[PDB]
Amino acid sequence: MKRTYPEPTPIYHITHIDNLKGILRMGKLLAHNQSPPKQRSIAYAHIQERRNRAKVPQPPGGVLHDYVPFYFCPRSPMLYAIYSGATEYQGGQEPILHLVSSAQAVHKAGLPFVFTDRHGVLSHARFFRQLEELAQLDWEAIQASYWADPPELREKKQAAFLVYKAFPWALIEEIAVYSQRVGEEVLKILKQFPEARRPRVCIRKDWYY
DNA sequence: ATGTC
Ligand SMILES: NC(=O)c1cccnc1
Repeated sequence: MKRTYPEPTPIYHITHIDNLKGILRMGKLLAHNQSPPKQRSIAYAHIQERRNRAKVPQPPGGVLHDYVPFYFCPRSPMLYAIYSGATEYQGGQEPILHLVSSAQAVHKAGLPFVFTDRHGVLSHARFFRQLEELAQLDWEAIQASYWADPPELREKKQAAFLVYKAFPWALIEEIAVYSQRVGEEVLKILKQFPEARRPRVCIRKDWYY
């Protein structure tokens, strides 16, 4: 019998540790089109250019770059490309944070969101607004440790949770890290912003390659 | 195993 979604339903945003000061200084993740003060890009430029022009067909509309992106799993295919040094970024996985929240927290906060059933740049991706439609996602695919094939599993592992324009730091519940050295550095950065929520910092080597 | 398509 096919797996269901946990409730609350965790959502994950990966970013380089060099960006955490900018996230705390703004008090939020900003969408790409909101010009976040990022220090370190870990993206593929050629797929960023697709996101730059990919329409979001549910309200509040706009394009994929108008939304702060999350996945429904850690240990993403994106993180594999970073781990293997396939990106322009050559620093590897160790300085990449997993920022964790939930779908339900976003809804309760009244923030506009959409989600997809597969990688959002695919022309056949379905888009949803109602958390009951989390039943449309493939939770086997989302949880799969081996995702390279078959193709439908590879697409559906990359179902995305999309928050319009900005995501408030106070909705982050956990920062997951690869190593003790990165966890310590995360805590030093948080202590420079004493008015900000300090989520638990957890070493989760099984969220990495 | 997996170099986001
Ligand atoms: N940076 C990310 O975690 C992310 C999540 C979903 C899609 N693209 C990027």
